[PDB]
Amino acid sequence: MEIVEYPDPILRAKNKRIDIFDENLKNLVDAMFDVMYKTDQIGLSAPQVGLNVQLMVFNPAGEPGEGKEIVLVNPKIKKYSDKLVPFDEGCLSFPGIYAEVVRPQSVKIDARDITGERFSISLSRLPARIFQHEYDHLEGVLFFDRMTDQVLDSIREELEALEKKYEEKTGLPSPERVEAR
Ligand SMILES: [Zn+2]
Ligand SMILES: [Zn+2]
Ligand SMILES: [Zn+2]
Ligand SMILES: [Zn+2]
Ligand SMILES: [Zn+2]
Ligand SMILES: [Zn+2]
Repeated sequence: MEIVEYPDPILRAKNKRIDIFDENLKNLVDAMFDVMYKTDQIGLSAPQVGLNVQLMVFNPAGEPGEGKEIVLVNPKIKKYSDKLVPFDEGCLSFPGIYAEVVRPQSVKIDARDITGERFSISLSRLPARIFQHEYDHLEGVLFFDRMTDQVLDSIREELEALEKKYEEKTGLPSPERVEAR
């Protein structure tokens, strides 16, 4: 298993809905969770680990045996709150890169469980924050897309280094460039 980093093209690709809720969705949830736990994370999307589909493992507690293990197959945020707030956000795709981002405080979500049953849920504080961050992933959106132009200008060299890293490691031109912004 591996975490895909920017600027890898799977992180921006279209993520396919899931339909076969079977032994293999489960296995995949399991292994996505353990990655989430191995990287001290509170949530983690399928594109991040190389697969381009509509899947999220989550636990608000962000900790082994604390909170609840929730899976969100095909999530869709049905409500974002008017109040929004700052936070020094980070991402497993941009290691070491942290900058400020504004996202709505609380969110209303629908999704399907590991059995494919349809539930709802609301969140606030850090869990709605980590949930929005992983939700953008499912949508080919990376958190700097959500940064003002001054905040982004602050991490610009750290992104170009990643870009450069992907070019060196794959022999291909970077699929996208933060200069484009
Ligand atoms: Zn591996
Ligand atoms: Zn396991
Ligand atoms: Zn922790
Ligand atoms: Zn993540
Ligand atoms: Zn991320
Ligand atoms: Zn440049």
